[PDB]
Amino acid sequence: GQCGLLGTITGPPQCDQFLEFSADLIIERREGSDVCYPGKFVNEEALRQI
Amino acid sequence: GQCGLLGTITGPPQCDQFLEFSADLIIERREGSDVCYPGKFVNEEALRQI
Amino acid sequence: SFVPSPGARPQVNGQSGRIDFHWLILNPNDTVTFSFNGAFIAPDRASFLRG
Amino acid sequence: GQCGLLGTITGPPQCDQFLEFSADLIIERREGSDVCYPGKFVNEEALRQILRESGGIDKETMGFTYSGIRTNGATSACRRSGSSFYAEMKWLLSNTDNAAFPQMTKSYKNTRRDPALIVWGIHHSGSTTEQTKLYGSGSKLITVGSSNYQQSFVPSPGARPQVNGQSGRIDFHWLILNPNDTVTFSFNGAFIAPDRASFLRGKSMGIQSGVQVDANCEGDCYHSGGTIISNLPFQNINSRAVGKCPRYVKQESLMLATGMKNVPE
Amino acid sequence: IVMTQSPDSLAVSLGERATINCKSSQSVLSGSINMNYLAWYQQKPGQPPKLLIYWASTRESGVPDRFTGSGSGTDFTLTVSSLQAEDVAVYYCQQYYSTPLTFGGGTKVEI
Amino acid sequence: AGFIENGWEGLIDGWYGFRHQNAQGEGTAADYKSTQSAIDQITGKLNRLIEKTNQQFELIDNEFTEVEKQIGNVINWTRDSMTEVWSYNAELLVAMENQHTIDLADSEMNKLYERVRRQLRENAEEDG
Amino acid sequence: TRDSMTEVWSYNAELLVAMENQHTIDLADSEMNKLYERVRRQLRENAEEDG
Amino acid sequence: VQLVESGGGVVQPGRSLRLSCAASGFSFSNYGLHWVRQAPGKGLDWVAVISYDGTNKYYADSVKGRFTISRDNSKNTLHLQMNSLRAEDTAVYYCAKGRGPYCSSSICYHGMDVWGQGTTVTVSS
Ligand SMILES: *[C@@H]1O[C@H](CO)[C@@H](O)[C@H](O)[C@H]1NC(C)=O
Ligand SMILES: *[C@@H]1O[C@H](CO)[C@@H](O)[C@H](O)[C@H]1NC(C)=O
Ligand SMILES: *[C@@H]1O[C@H](CO)[C@@H](O)[C@H](O)[C@H]1NC(C)=O
Repeated sequence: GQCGLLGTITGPPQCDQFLEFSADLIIERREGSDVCYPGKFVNEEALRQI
Repeated sequence: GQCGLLGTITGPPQCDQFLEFSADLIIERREGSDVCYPGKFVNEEALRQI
Repeated sequence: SFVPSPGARPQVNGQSGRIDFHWLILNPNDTVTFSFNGAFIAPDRASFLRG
Repeated sequence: GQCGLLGTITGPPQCDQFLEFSADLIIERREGSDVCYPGKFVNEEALRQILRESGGIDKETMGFTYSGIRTNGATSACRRSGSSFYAEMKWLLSNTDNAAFPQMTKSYKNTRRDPALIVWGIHHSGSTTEQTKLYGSGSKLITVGSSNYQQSFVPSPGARPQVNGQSGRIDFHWLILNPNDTVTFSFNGAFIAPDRASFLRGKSMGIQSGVQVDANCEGDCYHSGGTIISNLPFQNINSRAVGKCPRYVKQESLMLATGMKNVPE
Repeated sequence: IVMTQSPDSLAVSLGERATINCKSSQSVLSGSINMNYLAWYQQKPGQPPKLLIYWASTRESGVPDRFTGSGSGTDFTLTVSSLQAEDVAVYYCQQYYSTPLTFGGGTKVEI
Repeated sequence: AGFIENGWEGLIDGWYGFRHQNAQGEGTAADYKSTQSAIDQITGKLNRLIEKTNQQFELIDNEFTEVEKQIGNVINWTRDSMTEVWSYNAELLVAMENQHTIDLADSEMNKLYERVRRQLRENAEEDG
Repeated sequence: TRDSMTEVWSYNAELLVAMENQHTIDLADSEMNKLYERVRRQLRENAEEDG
Repeated sequence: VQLVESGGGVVQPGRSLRLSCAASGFSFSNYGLHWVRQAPGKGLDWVAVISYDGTNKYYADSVKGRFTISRDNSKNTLHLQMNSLRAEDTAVYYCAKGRGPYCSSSICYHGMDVWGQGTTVTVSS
């Protein structure tokens, strides 16, 4: 939903629910943001594919 | 010609004529240099493909 | 971000120092801030795609 | 064997016997280590793929003369009988102890008709105190300039895990010089300078296997499981077979009918 | 092991195909490195002999491309494409695959 | 091979043959021309199929030290897509050449059958 | 990637050419057979085949 | 890079002489060192090989058990001790280093990249 895939690693407020989830199907959304404080992950797609 | 595709942005003396152009087909040559003052481009092929 | 690094280089085109051009793509309604203390080749004109 | 492909350029003790080899087939092993002193190769796979198609490597002296500054690097890790260092690299330490490192500027011109391969190193000590002991105080900054390579960098001392008995790490940067292009290393400390430039010999094809070498086949492609000798168009052994041979398929076996559709009585 | 040489000094003029042959009693090429251990040296009169080529095929930086070394298991050749006033010397083939280091008998060149 | 109840098991040397059941007795013989043509066609198909490729691929991924995850996953996905298309092409080729060899055997049988009926105008007729 | 695509396109092209040449030869043979059979169907017993 | 030499001269046969080769401009403790001779008008002849650490020493068959070769990496010098000389030792001696970083490859007795200027010794009879 409003949570991003990388956010589950780091934990913005929108990624509180899915902080240490477990599923065989991970669904990302365009409204999902990865950070609360502004920033960017280096080597972003490698971490996303991991 | 003796201008380069990436030289169209910065504008060396060889790339003044095609500084800001419009075409449905762009043609580059081996003799086309991209810089007058020496130096490289980071993400060179990405900028060239853009 | 990045720091200029002076040093000796071979004479390419009759010049020693090298200028590396970095680039980015701006989305609409977005701004870029250049905060430079020195050694900057500033962009006088921005380039825009046509088609 | 115990030598790595990149180690043939830097020269750890395991890579002594294959420092200046020449072959049309290069075989790497999992136990092969690229480094004696702990470190890493930046843009590693590009250099590995370049060395795979080298046809062997020749070494040419650089003529880099250092006067008044000690150069005999020695480590407790990169060792045979005493403390020493790599083969084709010279560690540029200080004179005797904590002292200023002169702003050296060494230029090497590639006068050969083939593009040279140049590997140099950057030392990050286990602490700032160790860096000052080895090279001196001050923010060291090393520039490497060429007509195609102009990247520079700054060494970053700091604590690291104890890997291979040493704390510091030497990043192994590399470039390729065109013929009658020249390179300039301007370093003011914390440098592992190249001693012998590496030159490509021809065409090879590097594999990464784990089985012992034989000389009994007109083999075409090889992989970690061995050699795929077959005139068949498809194979189902390994999907990463390097060489000119059958192609990988997902089927266990495909049975191509040569005879007629028989019906029994 | 012994490093026998070609016949003696040849009265070859400038710019000719200068061929020097070295014959081996054993095989200096090893199956591990496949680099064919052999060195060639030229010696000026009154000056120490500086190496020309190494591993019988790896040309040095201080010598021109005219000196080409063709190596094999037993037979070895230097071909000099053009001869100048600076190419007159006496030539030696040294093996270093196995002790002892046996130098060649010497092949002086005459312009 | 359609109208025949069952193929003969006592025929070894050739592929297509003849049974006698005449007044002299019972005998089995083997035709030579039709089986030679069939074996020549099928062996030519094998020769144009059994061929090691000329293109010489290179090592793109490292088995021991894993490459960067983005470009490594790109290499893995490209190799998986090429493996899938090569497996599909292999199944397609095997299926269609097995069908063509079966149809070629049927057509060689048919050609021999029609040439035998053409040899004997009204002296003999088929039974089915 | 380009070498693999070139190899698979070359294999697909030679497979294409081989099977459509086979189908063209078989189509010519089938048209010949259809003409022969339609002539023999027009000619009940007034004419007979020769081989 | 170059190597300087000293100790050449006229010595009676069977006597003792000291031959030293000092080096500069490079890492002495790394490269392997070779001693060779050149007879006047004859071909080159190898004498001895020392490794980087000096543990492995190789000698020619004609001087085996007669000479010894020593190096000291601290003083940046290479010694060749002379014992029980004879007549055909009248030759100029070169202390050319071996072309090998720290005794690499399957050999330790490498070639000879650069050579010393040479000192000539001649016995008197
Ligand atoms: C960009 O800003 C202008 C003026 O503030 C506004 O009219 C326009 O809707 C904005 N567009 C987007 C995509 O936010
Ligand atoms: C560099 O030098 C070589 C020989 O000295 C020459 O052949 C070559 O043309 C030179 N480079 C250029 C760009 O001219
Ligand atoms: C890519 O595929 C190979 C085998 O084909 C496999 O061993 C490797 O783990 C794969 N890489 C990734 C990142 O999954």
